[PDB]
Amino acid sequence: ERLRLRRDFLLIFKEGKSLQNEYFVVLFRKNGMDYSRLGIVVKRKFGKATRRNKLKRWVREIFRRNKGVIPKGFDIVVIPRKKLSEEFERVDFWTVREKLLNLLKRIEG
Repeated sequence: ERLRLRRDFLLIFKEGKSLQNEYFVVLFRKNGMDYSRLGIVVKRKFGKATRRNKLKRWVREIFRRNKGVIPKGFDIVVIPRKKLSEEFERVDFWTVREKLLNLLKRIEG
């Protein structure tokens, strides 16, 4: 998952596909590899280091533990949505996991 966002975010956004739910947008494109790579784009307005780092930790953990079931061969960008910033402190880890995994497991084909 060393996805280098500064170069590849534009390309994924323009050429990839997207899925979303109330908490996340996930953008994805085929990478031509036998593994997927993750990047996380957290808007500055989501908060200071503690808050943004908490979200990024959760996201990294969910991807790492679930790599074996997430489809292979995609570059994936996870973007938290306004509603997740609104609600963060009231959403527990298992809900974040559920909501993220439902999009990740639908990346096709």
